[PDB]
Amino acid sequence: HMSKAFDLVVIGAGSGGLEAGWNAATLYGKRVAVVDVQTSHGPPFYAALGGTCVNVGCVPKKLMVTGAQYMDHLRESAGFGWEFDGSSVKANWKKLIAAKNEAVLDINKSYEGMFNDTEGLDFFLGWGSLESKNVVVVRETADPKSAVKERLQADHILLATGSWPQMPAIPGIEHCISSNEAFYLPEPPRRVLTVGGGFISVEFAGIFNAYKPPGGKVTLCYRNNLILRGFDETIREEVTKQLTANGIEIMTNENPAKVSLNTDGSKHVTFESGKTLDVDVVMMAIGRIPRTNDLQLGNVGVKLTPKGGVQVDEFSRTNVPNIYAIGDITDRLMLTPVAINEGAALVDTVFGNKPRKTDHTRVASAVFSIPPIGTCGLIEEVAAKEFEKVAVYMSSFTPLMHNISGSKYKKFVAKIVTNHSDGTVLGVHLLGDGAPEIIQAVGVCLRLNAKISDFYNTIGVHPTSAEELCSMRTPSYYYVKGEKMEKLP
Amino acid sequence: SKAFDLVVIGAGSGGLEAGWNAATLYGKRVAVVDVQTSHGPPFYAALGGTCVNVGCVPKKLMVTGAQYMDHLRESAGFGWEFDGSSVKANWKKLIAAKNEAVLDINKSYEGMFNDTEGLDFFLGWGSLESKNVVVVRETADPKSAVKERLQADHILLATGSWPQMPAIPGIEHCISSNEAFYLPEPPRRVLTVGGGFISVEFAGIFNAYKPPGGKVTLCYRNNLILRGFDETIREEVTKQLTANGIEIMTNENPAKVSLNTDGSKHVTFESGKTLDVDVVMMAIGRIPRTNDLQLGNVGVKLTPKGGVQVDEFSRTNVPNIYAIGDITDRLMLTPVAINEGAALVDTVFGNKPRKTDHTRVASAVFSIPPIGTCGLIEEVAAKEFEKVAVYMSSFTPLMHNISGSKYKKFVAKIVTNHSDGTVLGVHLLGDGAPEIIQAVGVCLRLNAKISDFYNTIGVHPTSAEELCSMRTPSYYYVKGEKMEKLPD
Ligand SMILES: Cc1cc2nc3c(=O)[nH]c(=O)nc-3n(C[C@H](O)[C@H](O)[C@H](O)COP(=O)(O)OP(=O)(O)OC[C@H]3O[C@@H](n4cnc5c(N)ncnc54)[C@H](O)[C@@H]3O)c2cc1C
Ligand SMILES: Cc1cc2nc3c(=O)[nH]c(=O)nc-3n(C[C@H](O)[C@H](O)[C@H](O)COP(=O)(O)OP(=O)(O)OC[C@H]3O[C@@H](n4cnc5c(N)ncnc54)[C@H](O)[C@@H]3O)c2cc1C
Ligand SMILES: Cc1nccn1Cc1cccc(C#N)c1
Ligand SMILES: Cc1nccn1Cc1cccc(C#N)c1
Ligand SMILES: [Br-]
Ligand SMILES: [Br-]
Repeated sequence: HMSKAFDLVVIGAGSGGLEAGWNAATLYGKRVAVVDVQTSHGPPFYAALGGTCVNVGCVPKKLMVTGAQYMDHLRESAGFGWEFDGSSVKANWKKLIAAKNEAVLDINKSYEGMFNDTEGLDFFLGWGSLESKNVVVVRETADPKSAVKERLQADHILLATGSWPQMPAIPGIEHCISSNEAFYLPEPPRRVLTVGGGFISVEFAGIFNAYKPPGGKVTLCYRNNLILRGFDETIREEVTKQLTANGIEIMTNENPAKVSLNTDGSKHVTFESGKTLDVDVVMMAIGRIPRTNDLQLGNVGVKLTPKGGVQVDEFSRTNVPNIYAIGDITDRLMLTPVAINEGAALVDTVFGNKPRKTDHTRVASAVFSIPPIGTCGLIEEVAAKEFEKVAVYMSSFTPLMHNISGSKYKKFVAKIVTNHSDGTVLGVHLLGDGAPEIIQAVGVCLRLNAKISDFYNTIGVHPTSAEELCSMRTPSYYYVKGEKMEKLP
Repeated sequence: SKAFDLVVIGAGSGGLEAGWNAATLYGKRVAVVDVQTSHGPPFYAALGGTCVNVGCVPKKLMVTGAQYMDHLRESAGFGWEFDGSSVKANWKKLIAAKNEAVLDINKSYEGMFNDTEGLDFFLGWGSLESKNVVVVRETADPKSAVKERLQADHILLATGSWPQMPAIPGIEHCISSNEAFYLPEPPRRVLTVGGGFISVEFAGIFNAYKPPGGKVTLCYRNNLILRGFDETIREEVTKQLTANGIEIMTNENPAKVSLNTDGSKHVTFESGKTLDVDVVMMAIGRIPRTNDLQLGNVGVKLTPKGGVQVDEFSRTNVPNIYAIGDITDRLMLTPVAINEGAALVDTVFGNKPRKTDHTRVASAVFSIPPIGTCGLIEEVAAKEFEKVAVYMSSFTPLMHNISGSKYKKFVAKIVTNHSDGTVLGVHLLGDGAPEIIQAVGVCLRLNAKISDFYNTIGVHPTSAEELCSMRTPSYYYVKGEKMEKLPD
């Protein structure tokens, strides 16, 4: 065995790394190697070829939220005349997980097939780390003493290893799981606590709520007062109400202090407040941290931020020329389309003679809660710190179809935040069925510096929820040098 | 006799927007005439208009109901189990919930008239007596008892449209969409006549609520349904309706209808083919509602097609008389009528000349699955521009490989002026298409280019992100001719 040489070696065959590698090989004719620890989804390492989104992320969770939405569909169908034997209804979690596994594995195999097929784009199985500025070592395990499978020479090295769930250091943490294990639970839990106020905790609470066996209960806890920090506050409050209305118990200002096993093997959670809760599963979803430990970055001196991500400039360059980093390892916006964008921009800059930096502002994103969130741009309290005068246009109402369906608690919320001095739309925030689909073209609008008049001048599609975005002409309230008020002074 | 700044004939989408804005924004004195205070037989449309009473609002509720036939079947792929043989669709419950929702809107409009200054509602049939006088009568008969005489500085004609019925023997044994909203029972066998959105939408509604053994047939006199929409989507929606059990009869047209002894209908087509159905719903067109207005009393000119002729500011040939909405026989959409009404009042009663933009109007078809579209289809663009590019994406989404509805291909197409990348049209087929397309309408008002779409970061996982992933044209039109690659 001799070492192999490449123009670019990518560590991590995920959302950003695969985009960069495919583009460098097929668009610019470079010789590319990509390293990942596993060729298909699941234990032991959960992520695999395709990345976190494909294997234990956006793709399987969206399939599972879609399955969970049928609990609402079956019940809501009666208002429209549908009759069937309600007593016969069962939610078969094993079938859902098996269908999901097959879909994910099909993607694994297609990525595998393209590496087999594509000239100058090679896959290597193992753990990648940095030996020197131009050599990536591939070992059998994360342990730097494990056996060497390959040495990959590289003119350019891309770090794209993603992130990993954070687990708090509490007694009994070994009795708890993360989202990785949640995707493979043999049976749906009767009682489950999801710990965290972020999108992963909220989304899984909705999944477990639909598939729980008879007499089950889903509890979400969050250590601060209101879940979903960073999202629009009206939407944060409404999502809490609508989760509660669908049977999920939301414990705010509460945080686990320890977990122990009852004699029957269930989990006994004690909170810092002294409250207790018995559940069958505790899922920790308190945050995700960049995966830097195994790369041996000390060997070449790549600088990390205080937070722990790889430090990068606007062009994804580390402090070592010829070493770059994109995606969750940079510990900024942890979204699959941002990682892909960064990968494509980096490759255009390095090999394409067309420099380009990713725009991290006005990125549209979604939460697949039930019902879901779609958002793009600034929340109003952030905008009020940066702009002298901010206007907020707001529409909130239960749609007519949900006055027939029985789900009257399902208010649709649409909000537009503007710089009132010139009308520029600073942000759009949506809650309700369809919000993730509605918000995509809003992202294009904000990239084009749309003003509130551009929205209002556009003729609505009727009847839709989206048309509310094009029917708002008068602010609901304002911020004036940071101060909220119904009217301008 | 009573004096008014504005009299509106027709309390519909456009007429209510115009009257409400004239009163509450400019302080004018406004009278609005309609023939019925709430929905249903005998005149169907009523206070609120066609959309509220027998149009967008109830049909959307009914399409939503029909979608549950798909949801119940598709839930199984995600692990949901229940007694399939116990499922039945209760049409009477559907119609009853729809009726209550519409009536609530009627009452709501009633209270708004009662609560607003300078805004009065009059029940009955309005027609022009003289250039500044509107008469309200008991029936559509111009000899029926006069109820009011309204003198007006300004007159707005906003009476909408009405279903077109072909002149064939037995047309009297057919219904229109008006009656379809009130059928006592869901038809077991039904023929919907027409290729347009109303026929296609009701075909999906009847297909879900039909009793056991039932069958929906849609017929259309030409070769491919949904003329005026994207051709790829026309073919795809044809395929997906067929996959859900609807029979599409193209190049067929009823020649006569006769009554069977059991109450069903015997349809004979021009081709000689025959079909027995319980209901024949004619949905071949809608025509401007001009006949009861006595436009000859004042000389309001019509177009050859029967619309009231208007300029870009909604003015007729008679000074002080205006027309908006379906009566002008242009884009027959509720939000266009609302836009026209508002522009009119801003022009007349404010220092604000304003004309409605009828290009790049987003719209939808609530077929199952639905369509969302905005701007030009490629063969219309190919006549207006020397170089046109078409970007195309078409696949079955992952969820429908699991649901079992593998026929549900999502289609996304972007049409550009290839000379400068300007987006001319966007056309979508699939779950969510009407919601996705709304902000595309805003994009086209910022002269968005194809590069503006693909340089935008996607929201993942969605169908909509497909619009931000298309870099390379699938094919072109050059000087009007379709070709896979460019000449240069
Ligand atoms: C439960 C969940 C749901 C999510 N839902 C969404 C959503 O709806 N939308 C969205 O936009 N984002 C979502 N995300 C976020 C998205 O998954 C990430 O932002 C994205 O995958 C990050 O891409 P990346 O290229 O940084 O890394 P990843 O896609 O994580 O790829 C990194 C890869 O590196 C491999 N690797 C790690 N260390 C090594 C090593 N030393 N050697 C070799 N290989 C290594 C891993 O096996 C992995 O395959 C979700 C995340 C989670 C956890
Ligand atoms: C089945 C169906 C579905 C539709 N779905 C949609 C959809 O999803 N989206 C969409 O945008 N559009 C839809 N439309 C079209 C929409 O309904 C019309 O474009 C819109 O209602 C027209 O508004 P308008 O102001 O011209 O008149 P209308 O809203 O039709 O109002 C006309 C009113 O005038 C009254 N009137 C008539 N003659 C007289 C008279 N002589 N005196 C007094 N009053 C009179 C009538 O009672 C009626 O209330 C649909 C139409 C139909 C038939
Ligand atoms: C098919 C495709 N177009 C864009 C990205 N990809 C994904 C892909 C698949 C296999 C290897 C790589 C790398 N490296 C990337
Ligand atoms: C409240 C409202 N804003 C816009 C339209 N409308 C509806 C409405 C109701 C009753 C009378 C009229 C008139 N004329 C209009
Ligand atoms: Br199960
Ligand atoms: Br045709």
